[PDB]
Amino acid sequence: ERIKDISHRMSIGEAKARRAKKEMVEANLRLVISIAKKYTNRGLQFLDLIQ
DNA sequence: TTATGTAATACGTCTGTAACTTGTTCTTATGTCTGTTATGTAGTTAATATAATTGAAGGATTTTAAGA
Repeated sequence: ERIKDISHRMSIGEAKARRAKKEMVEANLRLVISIAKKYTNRGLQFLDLIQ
């Protein structure tokens, strides 16, 4: 019982944290493309820079 | 006739050359270990900033799939 409860608490905490981080990065995607706009035509394509 | 003594001659042979072989001894080239320096990798930085990009151009015909 104890290990099951610990596992459930771990899982819910990690899921919450992952969801929050995913929301944050999905927000800042635009800042990514903005900054990566400035380093094109240097041997790497635009989308590699974005990634 | 026959002993004798010189002489040609053929065969051993003693010694001088040379081949086969090893000791060993010295020299050198190489492989390896170790110490030091340069190279290669990696992590971090906290005013704020939040949908590219650059061209490119008078083509003339066929055949074959999608759309209706």
